[PDB]
Amino acid sequence: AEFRHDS
Amino acid sequence: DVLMTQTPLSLPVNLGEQASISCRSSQSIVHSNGHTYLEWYLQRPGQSPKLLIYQVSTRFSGVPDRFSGSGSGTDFTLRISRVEAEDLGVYYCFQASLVPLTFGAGTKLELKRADAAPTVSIFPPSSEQLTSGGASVVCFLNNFYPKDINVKWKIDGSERQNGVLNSWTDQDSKDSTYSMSSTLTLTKDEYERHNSYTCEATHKTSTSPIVKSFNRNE
Amino acid sequence: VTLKESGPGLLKPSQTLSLTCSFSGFSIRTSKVGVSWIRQPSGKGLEWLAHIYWDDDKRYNPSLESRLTISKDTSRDMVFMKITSVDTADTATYYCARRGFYGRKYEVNHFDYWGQGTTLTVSSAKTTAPSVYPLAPVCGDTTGSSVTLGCLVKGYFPEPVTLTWNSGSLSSGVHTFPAVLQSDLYTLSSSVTVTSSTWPSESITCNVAHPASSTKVDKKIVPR
Repeated sequence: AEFRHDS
Repeated sequence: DVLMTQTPLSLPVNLGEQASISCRSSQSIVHSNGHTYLEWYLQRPGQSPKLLIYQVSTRFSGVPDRFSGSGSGTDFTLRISRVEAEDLGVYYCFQASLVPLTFGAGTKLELKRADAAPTVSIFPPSSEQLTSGGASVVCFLNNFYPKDINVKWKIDGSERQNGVLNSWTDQDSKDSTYSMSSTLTLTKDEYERHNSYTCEATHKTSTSPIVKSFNRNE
Repeated sequence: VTLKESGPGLLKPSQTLSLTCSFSGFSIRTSKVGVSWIRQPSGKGLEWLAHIYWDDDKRYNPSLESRLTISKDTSRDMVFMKITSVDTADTATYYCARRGFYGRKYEVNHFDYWGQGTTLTVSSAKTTAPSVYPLAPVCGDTTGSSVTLGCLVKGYFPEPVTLTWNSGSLSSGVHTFPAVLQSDLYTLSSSVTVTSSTWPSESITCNVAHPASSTKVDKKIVPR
């Protein structure tokens, strides 16, 4: 499961 | 989960030489957003970890240009062009693309020196401890290099794996050696059942076992 | 920008750890930085535990997740961690790390600031004074040009102790080893190496202070 990264 | 495998785990260097640390992830750490979240952190002795490199190859502000990060996908390298005293410590690669975020085991960048044989000394239980009902036998292995060493306790010729407490010093700041203490703790009654006590070490400085012994009755 | 971790220092097994990270020099609210907790168990490397985003979304390391709760109070500029049912293996330094970025590149984030950490030791022991034992060689091992003596400081809690040789006058040739926690108590040892002409003809004494139990013990190293 990917770590969340905001943009 | 993503295993981060660093090679080597110990890297002795002379100040002024180049250094190279490899990091392999067990799967690709390219994130779906397009970035590869591979970071390098340095923890100097007795200090907090600090960021060196992010996104594989970008140096964090304040980090000298002798540091360089490279690689792609799963295959990453940290290079130091000319190692300085402030660079010594433990280096961790880290991926923040997949959960759990994971560190490598750490690579200790340490000062190289000539091999040195341990001075080994063994100690029977003190009278005072015996009167209290316990029996600790202590072995010191002092001022050796490199750090890799195997220490075995044998009681009447049989290896004793349990009841042991080991401690190691950090590389000495002046002479760059290591030292070790090993304590095997028995009951008084067990100690009084047995005769010969041996501390046996394997180290690259000797082609044969390094042995110190005593007999309880001597 | 500063980060400051606080924690209880010592816990008994089965208790809940409550950690706080307090931020200065910027605003959690305005910056929208994420924050993680990372720990370093005794004699191990770093392990990531948990992360909280600006909107209170959370992520955890599955290895420990069932025991972990991360939370924050933006109005106090604080992030928190709870770890239930602590045991010996939770003995570690706990770091708060900010997942910063250079504005406004939210996607280029990384752990730019770490605190000093807060150390935790987990043990069932109450304050316990050490037993201090002199380590003299067997007679055969005192025939050479030098002699190594030692001192065993066994079964105390909590850290620290201070060990010196001849009230601090003997410093060369000493190796004092880091304490190790085992069966809920610490053990420490120290060796000192001197010339055969020095001992036993002159006195050598291990001095040990354990402030938590208000104890100070001098143990002369006497030949067997």
